[PDB]
Amino acid sequence: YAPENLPAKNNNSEAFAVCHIYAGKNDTFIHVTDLSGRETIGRVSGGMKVKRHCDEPSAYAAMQATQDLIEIITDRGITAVHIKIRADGGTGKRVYGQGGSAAIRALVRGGIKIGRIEDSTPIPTDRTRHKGGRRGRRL
Amino acid sequence: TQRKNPDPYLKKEWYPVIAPAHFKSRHIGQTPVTKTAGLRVATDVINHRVYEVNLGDLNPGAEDLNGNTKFYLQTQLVSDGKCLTNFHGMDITRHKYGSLFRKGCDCIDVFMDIPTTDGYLLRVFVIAFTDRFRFQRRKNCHVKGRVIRMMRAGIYETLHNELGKVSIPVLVTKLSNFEVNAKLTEALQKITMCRDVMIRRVKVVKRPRNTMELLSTMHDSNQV
Amino acid sequence: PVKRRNNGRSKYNCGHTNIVRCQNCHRCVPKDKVIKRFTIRNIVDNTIADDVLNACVIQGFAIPKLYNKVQYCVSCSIHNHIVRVRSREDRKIRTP
RNA sequence: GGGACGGGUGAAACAGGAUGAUCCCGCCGAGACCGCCGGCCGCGCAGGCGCCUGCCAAGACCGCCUCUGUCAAUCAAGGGCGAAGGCCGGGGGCUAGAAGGCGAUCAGACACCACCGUAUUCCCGGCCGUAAACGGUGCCGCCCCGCGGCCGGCGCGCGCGU
Ligand SMILES: CC[C@H]1CN2CCc3cc(OC)c(OC)cc3[C@@H]2C[C@@H]1C[C@H]1NCCc2cc(OC)c(OC)cc21
Ligand SMILES: [Mg+2]
Ligand SMILES: [Mg+2]
Ligand SMILES: [Mg+2]
Ligand SMILES: [Mg+2]
Ligand SMILES: [Mg+2]
Ligand SMILES: [Zn+2]
Repeated sequence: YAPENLPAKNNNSEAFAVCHIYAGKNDTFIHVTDLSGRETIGRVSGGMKVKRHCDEPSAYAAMQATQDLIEIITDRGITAVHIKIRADGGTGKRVYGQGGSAAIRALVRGGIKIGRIEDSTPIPTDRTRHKGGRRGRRL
Repeated sequence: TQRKNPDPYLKKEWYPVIAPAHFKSRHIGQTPVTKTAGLRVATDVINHRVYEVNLGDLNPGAEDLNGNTKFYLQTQLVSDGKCLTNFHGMDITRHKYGSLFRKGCDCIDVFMDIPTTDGYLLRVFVIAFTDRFRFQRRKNCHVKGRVIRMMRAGIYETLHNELGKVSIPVLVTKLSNFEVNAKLTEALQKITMCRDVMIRRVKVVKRPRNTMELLSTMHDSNQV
Repeated sequence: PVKRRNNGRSKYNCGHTNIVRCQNCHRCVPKDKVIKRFTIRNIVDNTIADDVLNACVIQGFAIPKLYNKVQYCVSCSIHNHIVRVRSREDRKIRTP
């Protein structure tokens, strides 16, 4: 990469991006964007690193994906990131999966500085009807 | 059916992003963009972008007072290889909102439409909670209806009087400070107990098509 | 016969109450009969809170919390050990 | 923008993806809904009742040296209201979802689990008149151990606290 294809360097601060974590019950997504969300620097998923469907949201796959992503973004010239941790939401579980914490620790142990952290789960002030019926999943 | 493509980051270049003069740290950061080709022009594509910035990073210090407020800015004009922004809206964080709530208390939420002298029309949202008297025998802290209506009326009056009509820069300064919250509380505290009183967020509904004099006004230190 | 004086719910001075959905099976339950707990937890598990704080650049930053309310049905609370089947004399105890 | 999977499950397989999906952001459209506060709180004859603002009529309770003077209680016949589903005639069409279709599981599975989906669910006018319509306890009236909590109104006392 030519120097103009990387962020400029200045002593006042460092290169700051924001990472979006999707800690779902069936998959994990690790996504890096600019300060706005209109550009994308690196995107990895847990299903690229396992052969078993039931292991896609596992922590191990999340860590492997995170290491690959930090490699890419470091090559692209990013050093610090903000965090946006998110669950499925939308009249759903509203509880994080097991890959989120693994992703966070993988970022921390990859020599990446941390800024701010916040919940981004989409929650409503009103509810459309969810699936299952009034007797629920009976099994 | 898969194919490989060349790396798109070999034809990129970054721009800096700048904040208004109401704040100390005016370097938001940098944004990438693709070099102009055909009709695509970077100075046009990056024209309207929205950046969410925490108030504690715009004003270093006062972390315990500024860490739970975050407004976002929008670029209006690209010049000198750098992007200029103005106010677009304000909000608090989710954890603070969740922390505000407690069982046994009452919650009041109010919104009013507030126009400006510059042609912006804004909708604001105000939240309040009741508290416990110092020597209250009972555990619950609910109140009667007349008190509730007095509190709503006082909120409307205070909001009208302090924000009835004001320019964007003055409003931004007031929001950066917390004087509107202070007025809301001391007016309400005169009626009853007030656990918390603040502004949840500010939305912009309509603005004029051209804001050039306003942008030139917001982005210089001395005029304000 | 009758097992509980409350008939398994907290319904006083009313005829009907609004319904809720169990968060596990999505069963419809009356609001007065559903089991409710409030939890407060850290976004980052406490094992790596120190690591995150060390990596944090800001000064004096505090770890945000999660504030959620969990609502479960009778069958799911028992299966997940949220409540326990008690003795005839211990059914009257109301303290936690 | 970016480039290879994604969805879903106990585990899987049907539907989606180089015509660029999943993911990030911004705008647009339509129709439902009213969250955390929310409760041995409350209102209503019962059925039932929760966004902002405004309008209309109503109701029980307390306080009173205001008025009338038995005007009352309960009830065949008769009249009115009455969850959800359902029906007729008009509107609307987003979620879910009887019927139907399809993938799994099983000896079989036309069921439970997964996915798609019509009537219905929403509004107006009108029928039907049923529910574990339950406090499984009819309405009016008198006496009655002790302790405690909450809601509304009124009065007493003081060192003035809801
Ligand atoms: C309703 C679908 C049934 C289909 N199968 C048969 C094979 C099987 C094997 C399992 O071993 C790993 C298994 O573990 C969860 C589940 C199944 C399902 C069982 C399903 C029957 C269903 N009702 C009876 C008991 C039961 C217990 C269950 O354990 C939680 C279960 O998982 C969702 C489903 C069922
Ligand atoms: Mg079961
Ligand atoms: Mg029995
Ligand atoms: Mg009932
Ligand atoms: Mg109906
Ligand atoms: Mg009966
Ligand atoms: Zn549940």
